[PDB]
Amino acid sequence: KIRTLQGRVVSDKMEKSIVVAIERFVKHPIYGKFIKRTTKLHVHDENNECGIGDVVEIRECRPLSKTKSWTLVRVVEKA
Amino acid sequence: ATVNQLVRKPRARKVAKSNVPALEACPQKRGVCTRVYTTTPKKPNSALRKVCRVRLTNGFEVTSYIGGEGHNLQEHSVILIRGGRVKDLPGVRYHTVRGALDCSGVKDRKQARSKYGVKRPKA
Amino acid sequence: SMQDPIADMLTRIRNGQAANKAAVTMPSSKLKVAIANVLKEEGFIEDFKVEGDTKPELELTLKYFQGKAVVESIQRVSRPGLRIYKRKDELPKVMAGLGIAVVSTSKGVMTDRAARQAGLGGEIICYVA
RNA sequence: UAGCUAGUAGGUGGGGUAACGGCUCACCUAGGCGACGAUCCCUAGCUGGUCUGAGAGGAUGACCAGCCACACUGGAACUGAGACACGGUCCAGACUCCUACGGGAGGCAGCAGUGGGGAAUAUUGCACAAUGGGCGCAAGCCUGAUGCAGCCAUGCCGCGUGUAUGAAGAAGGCCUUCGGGUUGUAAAGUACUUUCAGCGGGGAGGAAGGGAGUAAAGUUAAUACCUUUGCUCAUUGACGUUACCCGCAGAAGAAGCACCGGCUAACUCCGUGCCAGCAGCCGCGGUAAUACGGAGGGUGCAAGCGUUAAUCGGAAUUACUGGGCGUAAAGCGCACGCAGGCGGUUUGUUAAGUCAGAUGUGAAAUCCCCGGGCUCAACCUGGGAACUGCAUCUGAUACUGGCAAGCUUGAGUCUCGUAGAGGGGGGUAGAAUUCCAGGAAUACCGGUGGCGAAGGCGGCCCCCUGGACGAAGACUGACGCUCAGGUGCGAAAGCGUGGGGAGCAUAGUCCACGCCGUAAACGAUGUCGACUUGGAGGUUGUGCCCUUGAGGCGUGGCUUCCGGAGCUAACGCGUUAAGUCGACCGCCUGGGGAGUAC
Ligand SMILES: [Mg+2]
Repeated sequence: KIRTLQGRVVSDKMEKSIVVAIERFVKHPIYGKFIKRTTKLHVHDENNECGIGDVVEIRECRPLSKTKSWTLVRVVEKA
Repeated sequence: ATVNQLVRKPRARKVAKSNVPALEACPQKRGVCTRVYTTTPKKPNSALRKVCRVRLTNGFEVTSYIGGEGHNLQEHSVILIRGGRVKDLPGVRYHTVRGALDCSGVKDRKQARSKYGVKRPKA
Repeated sequence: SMQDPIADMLTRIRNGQAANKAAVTMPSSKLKVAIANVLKEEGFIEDFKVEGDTKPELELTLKYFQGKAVVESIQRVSRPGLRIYKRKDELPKVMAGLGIAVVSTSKGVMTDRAARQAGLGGEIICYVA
């Protein structure tokens, strides 16, 4: 339990590894406008139990691989 | 403008350039006296002025006005530059340090001494 | 309106403040009842009657005291896409506080005194003067 | 600079580090990142804060403080708690140095210095006395970190270079219209005081420790030793012939610098006459220069003053708070649209957006407010506030946002008619017109008409197709508006390949298949939506009304013509906007060089 960062799945062409974007609002720092900004971070998961297009809950973990330091906890959305 | 036209590219500047290119971030550079030329100003003026092209030490060569009231220049020695362009002569964007290395003062001014090589007269 | 119901209302009212008509009327959402139930109470206009049930719509009565008209300089500020969510200890006092500042609070729209009494600000709706 | 990447991206494995690890080696998988700007070349050390700005914002990273990076230039490691190691080793070179020629030594991006490039930046200083460090059982050693002193107006804040009185308004200087005036109470001469410097003599604090003794309830042989507490003497500063206080002379040592036409506070004369010269812009000089040169007098500032260089400010002159585009630089020639930005209307609901409440945390030092200390001030300083921040719990449901459910006006399909140079093909064919046959294309209607997204498009009939419009009904329930790239349609000519040859420019013009995208492709007026005084004409409908009619009142749509308020620098716009607004896109930031160089 951190914030249980909600996100999506962008692509799975990898072996037990997925790609998650995260919706995120912000004040633009000088103009005062809300730009919907998204990030992109690799997430470890073993079962392939989430498909390309779901909605995913994520916490951190030990840094397993290169470029990937987040384990799946559970899924709240089918494809 | 629209807010989503300043977002995707910022307000760019209105860029300002230098017009004393004998900076190299410095105020005074040394020069070794190419010649002395005596060219003429434009239409509202007359009475041809005293200029010298100057071999710098950064690598450049440029011209400079030799103001005062008469000068003293044999032309294979040292001067010192000041900036602050003459309006009249096309190409002279400098001055000379009136009273410096090898370019001595003017012959007895008595008002506004310090901007020329004139010191306290006798007292 | 097409793309703000409250901005395009605020063109419709003060055009009545430039020819001095008696009654003005705009197609009226349930937010729009909660707009002019502030302008009446602070005294800027006088009376309003909602009518219609498939086109719920208002009958606002204007207020011009003279050739001078009472609602002087009303301005919407938070326009959609430029939300300015004011923290309450920044609050816009309108014309050195002499007007009122319609702020979309939690507890309603009626906002002069959210500065001290209610105690929570939000999105500005429009300055009023 | 739009593509980049194979140990690259991922997974079993071994192997590997203090640790997770593609950190490495075999094997499988074929990925990974990228318009929310990857690789690329150029440039740069980053923050607390300094400068400026009322603020936002703008340039900066020297000093003191945080954190990395580097030790002549490339490498690899050894030891070690910690290094890939500034005053350690090895491998090379490179310079550099030294040699009996065989060989060895070298590293100031330590403080102080030389060469040199430089506009220019300093001493081959003193002490371990302070506070910190290292090694130690301490004593003490050591410390070019620190504590101090010389150097230089580089900057800041003081401070003096005298104050009274005094005219005959003096000789004197220039002005002088020869009446005088001004410098000027200025000086002189009378009064008066010595700050600071000169010179003389005493004279705080930065010093606590340490070492020596001597006492205590210490724990042990109860008094040995040692550890702790209190007492006693001697003490211990580089700075430093110190700060500060006191003594005596004698106005005695102590005033420059720019400007004086306008902006911009202060003016008159000699000299020179478009020559010598000034200058920040405006400009002055060609016989009377308040501007050049000189002299009296004036101004502002002051132990400095000017000039140059450098950043912000004035600049609303890159504008978010704070701009504009019909003619002043500026609306792509025009269309659908992808990713982007933006929501009619009602209920439910979640709590991300945001508001509220605290709890963390934002290093101290600067900035800021009350308060202390240097004889004041700079400066040193106690506490506060502020650091506008980010992350978490609790709360709030009005707006907004995702999920769920709806309703009719945004939009959209159907019916039904209406008007029309919207096109494409097919042939047709004269009110007209040269040669011995046919190339052309409208006379008329033809216009302020009328079509279409624009360039545009006019004979006639049919053929496949395009859009709009009106009268009603019907149902869909936000399904939309906008656009960077993107892809189409693209006036002339030119050119390509395949022919022709009159009206008449000798190909080409003309059809045609391909390039070419060009222009006053100029409503020199993006698009959609909603609102606000109007008046007269255009044209397409169609409801009511004795239609009793060519006709009225409406009521649709687009296009003219003059005009209110409002607006615009005017000129002007003005219900088809440029007027009051909202969402979104294109574009401009002085002229020339230039739509040019690569
Ligand atoms: Mg002492």
